[PDB]
Amino acid sequence: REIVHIQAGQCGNQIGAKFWEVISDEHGIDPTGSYHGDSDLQLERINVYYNEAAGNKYVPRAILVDLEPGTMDSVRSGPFGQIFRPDNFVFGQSGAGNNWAKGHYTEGAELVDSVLDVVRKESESCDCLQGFQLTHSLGGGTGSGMGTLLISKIREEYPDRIMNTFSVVPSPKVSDTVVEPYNATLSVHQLVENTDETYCIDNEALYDICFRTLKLTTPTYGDLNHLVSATMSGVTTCLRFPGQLNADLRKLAVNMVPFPRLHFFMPGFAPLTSQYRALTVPELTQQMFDAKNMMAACDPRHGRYLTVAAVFRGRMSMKEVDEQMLNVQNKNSSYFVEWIPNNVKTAVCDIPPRGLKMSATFIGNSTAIQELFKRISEQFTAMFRRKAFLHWYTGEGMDEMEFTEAESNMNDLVSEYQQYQDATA
Amino acid sequence: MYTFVVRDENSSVYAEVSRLLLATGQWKRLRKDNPRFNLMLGERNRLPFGRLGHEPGLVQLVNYYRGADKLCRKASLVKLIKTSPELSESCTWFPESYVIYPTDEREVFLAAYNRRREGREGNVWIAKSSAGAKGEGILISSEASELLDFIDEQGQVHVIQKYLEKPLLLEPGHRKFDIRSWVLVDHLYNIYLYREGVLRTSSEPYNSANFQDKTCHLTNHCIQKEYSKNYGRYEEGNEMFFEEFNQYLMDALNTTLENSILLQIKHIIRSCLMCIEPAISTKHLHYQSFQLFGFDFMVDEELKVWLIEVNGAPACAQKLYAELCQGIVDVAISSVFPLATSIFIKLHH
Amino acid sequence: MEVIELNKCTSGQSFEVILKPPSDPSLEEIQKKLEAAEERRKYQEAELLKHLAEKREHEREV
Amino acid sequence: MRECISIHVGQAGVQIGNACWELYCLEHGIQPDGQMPSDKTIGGGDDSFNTFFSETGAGKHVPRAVFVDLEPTVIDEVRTGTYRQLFHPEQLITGKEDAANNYARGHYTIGKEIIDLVLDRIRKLADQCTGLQGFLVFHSFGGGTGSGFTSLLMERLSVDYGKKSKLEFSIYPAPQVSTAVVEPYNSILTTHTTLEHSDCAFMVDNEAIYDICRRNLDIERPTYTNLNRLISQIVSSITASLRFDGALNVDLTEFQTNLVPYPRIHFPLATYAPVISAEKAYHEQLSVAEITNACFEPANQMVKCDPRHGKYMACCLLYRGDVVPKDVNAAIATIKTKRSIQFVDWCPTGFKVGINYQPPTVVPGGDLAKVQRAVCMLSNTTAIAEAWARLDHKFDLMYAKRAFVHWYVGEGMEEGEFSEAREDMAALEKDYEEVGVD
Ligand SMILES: Nc1nc2c(ncn2[C@@H]2O[C@H](COP(=O)(O)OP(=O)(O)OP(=O)(O)O)[C@@H](O)[C@H]2O)c(=O)[nH]1
Ligand SMILES: Nc1ncnc2c1ncn2[C@@H]1O[C@H](COP(=O)(O)OP(=O)(O)CP(=O)(O)O)[C@@H](O)[C@H]1O
Ligand SMILES: Nc1nc2c(ncn2[C@@H]2O[C@H](COP(=O)(O)OP(=O)(O)O)[C@@H](O)[C@H]2O)c(=O)[nH]1
Ligand SMILES: COc1cccc(-c2cc(NCc3ccc4[nH]ccc4c3)nc(N)n2)c1
Ligand SMILES: [Ca+2]
Ligand SMILES: [Ca+2]
Ligand SMILES: [Ca+2]
Ligand SMILES: [Ca+2]
Ligand SMILES: [Mg+2]
Ligand SMILES: [Mg+2]
Ligand SMILES: [Mg+2]
Repeated sequence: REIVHIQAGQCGNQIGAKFWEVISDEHGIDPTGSYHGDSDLQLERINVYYNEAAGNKYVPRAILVDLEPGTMDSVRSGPFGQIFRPDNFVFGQSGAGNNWAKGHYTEGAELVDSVLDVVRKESESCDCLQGFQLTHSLGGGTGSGMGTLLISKIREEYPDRIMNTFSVVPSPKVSDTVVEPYNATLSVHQLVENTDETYCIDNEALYDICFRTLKLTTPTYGDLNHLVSATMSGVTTCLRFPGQLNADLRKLAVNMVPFPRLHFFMPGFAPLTSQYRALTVPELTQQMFDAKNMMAACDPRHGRYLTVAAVFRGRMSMKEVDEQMLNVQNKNSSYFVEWIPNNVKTAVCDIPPRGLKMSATFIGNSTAIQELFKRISEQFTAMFRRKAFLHWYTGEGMDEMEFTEAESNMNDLVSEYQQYQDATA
Repeated sequence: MYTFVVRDENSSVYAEVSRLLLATGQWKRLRKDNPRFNLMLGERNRLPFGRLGHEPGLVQLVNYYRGADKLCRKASLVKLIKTSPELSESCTWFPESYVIYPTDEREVFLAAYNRRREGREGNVWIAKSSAGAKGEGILISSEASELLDFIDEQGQVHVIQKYLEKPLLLEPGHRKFDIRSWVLVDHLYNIYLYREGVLRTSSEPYNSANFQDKTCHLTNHCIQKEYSKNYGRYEEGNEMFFEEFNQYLMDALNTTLENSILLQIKHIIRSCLMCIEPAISTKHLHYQSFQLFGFDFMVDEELKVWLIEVNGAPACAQKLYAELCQGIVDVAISSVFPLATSIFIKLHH
Repeated sequence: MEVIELNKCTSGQSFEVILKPPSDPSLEEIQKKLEAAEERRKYQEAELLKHLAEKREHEREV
Repeated sequence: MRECISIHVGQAGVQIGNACWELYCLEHGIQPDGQMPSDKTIGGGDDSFNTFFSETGAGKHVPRAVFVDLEPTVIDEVRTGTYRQLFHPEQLITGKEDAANNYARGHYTIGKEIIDLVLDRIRKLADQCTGLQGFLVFHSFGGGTGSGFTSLLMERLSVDYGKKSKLEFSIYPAPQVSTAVVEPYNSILTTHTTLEHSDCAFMVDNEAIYDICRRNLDIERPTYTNLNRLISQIVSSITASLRFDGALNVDLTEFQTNLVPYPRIHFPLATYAPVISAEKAYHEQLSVAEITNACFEPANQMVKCDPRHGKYMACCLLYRGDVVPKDVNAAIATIKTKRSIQFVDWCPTGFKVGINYQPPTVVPGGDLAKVQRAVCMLSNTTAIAEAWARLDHKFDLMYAKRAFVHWYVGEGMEEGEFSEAREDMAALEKDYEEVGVD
């Protein structure tokens, strides 16, 4: 059960690099690819994300994609730059200019075949491919436009494999350009059809967390990516380390996705870091269900949970987590749908993340994620009703009905979340 | 904090209990079918006992005893008394009764009816059923044949208990009555008798030769409030409390309510409930039960107490809801779910 | 309370005590329905690949 | 003599099989290498224990078992665990990717690809049997393999082995240890398709085993290893009649005759006592009357339910250890006068009893204490239907919204099978009420 990782664009490759830095440290792999760890539990599932190369060297099963070489050159020079397989760097020269059309139709189409070639070589070397994960942003052009193009191409060649994504949603408080709502709306319509799980990482929340909670006056993209890498590590701990949980991507999707289109999750993490005081199990459970620890700028009390999964890391009383986990149920029992019995899952991993005795990762399938899509839809319509900045896209061959269609599909997605939010037994 | 659910909206007693629970600041209500509850105030028919006690980390309590129906339906009560060695056919406080289907006792009922006919003994019999509300489907006659045809006139079961022709009549009025007692059985099966009972009194003068009257003989609060003109003369709503009935007994008969009647009451209550204790007890069960019962008694002119029926879903008197409902929460609910004198007489056993 | 049919050996005994007396589908239509479910999977996959084919066409119309 | 073949399907079946065959070897004095010093019949024999073990010319005693899972990690632990030598490779069959807790994926998509292989490996053992009796199938209700593939296998065994008996040991889903939310769907789907193909099924609710481990063994947080060793003891007591000398339940046919008057209502309730912790250095040894009385305390049942509010159709008492008939009858007499035990009017009010003088065996270093006498009661009571009702209600809650149904339809199943199976359960629940209530 191997996973193939893909990171596309500026945002996708930076959060992807941090990810490989974090889990590489947890598995005991050094920047050169040599193992110098203390426990054999680190290696029992190293194959899930790493290939074993000549010389007992471990190489991430990762593909790096971008339409301009800038960020990828930085990655090759970064701390863990030399660990990636050099032939897995696939880049163009021009770029996408924060244009979904360039990444999806013109500039990205020129490069997509070359990317799929590397996918095949990685998949052919898989004993039993389990699925794919993609890291990318939805506000730019390469990760947004070409990223969804890659997903459509992968579902063509591997139609029976799981396709999941860690997608960074744009926010005006952290914005590079104004056409970000356009690109996001066009990308989400693709994710509704061609992904099994999409973790909605909202830059609005990451900023509010760095500023309000962590008290960071001037947050940088590096500060936000520290939160993202920690969460992705927590989400993947159920596959990367050997508990008595037989977790496969498809089995996890079956347990979390009651309806095919409603597969957009709210990530969460606790404690929030950037101290030494030991955190208590009651504190971990109370923080991980708090809105201030959510990676999507949505209020869970404004919607209802379809399914929930809590992952605890460290050595703690498995009895005490159950008591506190069962306790929190009552404090928000109204916010859990009663027509999916026992819809809250709990997993425990004995291995803690770096420099934390105990941590908790939160994955929620809540109808309150609808708030995020409304926000993007509003920003979209504010411009589209005046056809502002459309020339950037029509110049690349797109028609205006493609914008209208994408708009309607997201409003449909919003309405679908609303019917189940009001549904009762 | 604790959680509960209401599944019987037409319950007067537990509507006050749920109301008093919310005012505590430590109890939260949910919709009818939310399964993560600590307490169920369940429905009256087809309560899903099979779905209780299977929720991890939740102690679940319910306000009904599975199997208690065997004591609260007239036909099953007769069966219980006649076949239970603890009660036996030689039972001194239950009127001679027979269950008659339209297993059956149609012929044995007439065997004792003529043994009294020949001996000139009083042969008044009464027919009853638990399906007829508002005092519908009752008959008191001295000829047996003219009632069996009426029993078969309908397609459900009826019982034939004795008509107590010599009741105790209150004065002034020369009128009839029955006694209602409320008993609470908690999860530990402690038997608590509410200290306050009530006399549900008839306002028409008892008449032996004329059973044609629909009201001269039946004292339930309803049949006297919309079928009689004398509702409320001697006491409010044909309801007299213990302090007065006790004073009347001291003055009129030179005895007390405790000595003459209540000892017999306490004996019947514990006798009936201890009979079915091993069949309904929830001591070592994955869920626990409590239930408040309404025992209806009746006193004859020799001051002997007779049991007529047991109601499993009883209403309370307007003038004791506040005190009684508070006692339930104290003993039945807070005993299992603790928070931050006594009105009950504990019947030991 | 009557004991009956008491058999016993070196390993143990067995008996019965009484307290009161009383008062398929064939192979082909299994292997056919497996095949009927397989063809339904193939139709769903063809519809997907057709839907994607429509998208490939529009991609290069742009 | 007549052989029995055990089939272990999925994680639950495989891991429970591990505990059962581990215990069998201890009870029969068989070592992990397959050698049996006490067996003087070299290379063969028709002893009672040979119903579960074949013999090789080299003196090896090989379980007549097949392990089958759609992914290999669990059976890989068998191929590398203490009992590597006991089995030979052809008995252990593994796929590449599992059913992802999807009944449809296990029954249709993947089941087609391995069903022929499994039946072939099973026939290779059957050809070694002189008078095969039937099969004992271990599986879970909740797993995609344990539910979907097991049902498919049961159908094919009825066609290839029409006149041969089939018994189930089924794990009923419990949220306290279950890491899945669609298990109600799989449970209903597999029970519907398998009901007419199973002669007698002993279902074990993980909830019951979980609380028993917490209450009586004081294990704060039990694991599957704790649960399985306890389950193995119940399985061992139930199958001991087939493995040792005796007169009661020595043929698979006797289970249906003694415990099942109607074919559809063939889910007997198992109750076991005493469960005593190994940590307690010494426990006051319980008498025949105490453990027999314990058989009527619902806290000792494999399924949480109240027999007092149902009716019995049959009851067997299987003692192991220091027991004599007189002490059994004494306990039964008092118990009748203290317990609510009403039989249906069309069946006798009696107990079929069997005693093995060898006391229960426990794994060295395990959590169970060694006892002088123990008993397992098998009773076919309508009260077990409470479990069907519990399961059916959860099914109705999700299916009203069609939640997760797309996962099954995507694998080639039709929505009609959901309602078709649910209606079958509705009839079963109604059958239990007819027989059980006035
Ligand atoms: N009692 C008990 N139940 C188990 C055990 N192992 C798994 N289960 C149950 O099986 C169900 C989960 O499905 P699995 O048995 O793991 O399914 P599988 O055979 O591994 O194949 P999959 O369908 O892919 O999961 C849960 O409801 C578990 O409670 C076990 O060792 N003991
Ligand atoms: N043995 C008896 N002799 C004379 N009258 C009797 C009697 N038993 C009952 N009654 C009459 O029946 C009345 C009460 O009837 P009962 O309470 O059984 O009606 P019911 O069953 O509809 C209400 P519940 O269901 O709460 O008991 C009394 O007022 C009394 O007059
Ligand atoms: N968290 C995070 N978000 C980023 C980063 N860089 C860009 N983004 C987001 O992505 C959007 C810009 O898209 P861009 O990264 O240029 O897409 P690209 O052209 O495919 O590389 C902005 O709205 C940002 O919110 C980063 O380093 N970290
Ligand atoms: C994006 O790629 C990945 C990669 C790795 C993991 C995941 C992931 C993790 C997860 N959390 C743990 C969990 C949740 C519910 C469970 N139920 C039974 C066991 C169990 C375990 N949940 C989901 N859906 N995916 C996604
Ligand atoms: Ca070009
Ligand atoms: Ca090519
Ligand atoms: Ca031998
Ligand atoms: Ca058959
Ligand atoms: Mg950029
Ligand atoms: Mg009544
Ligand atoms: Mg499995």
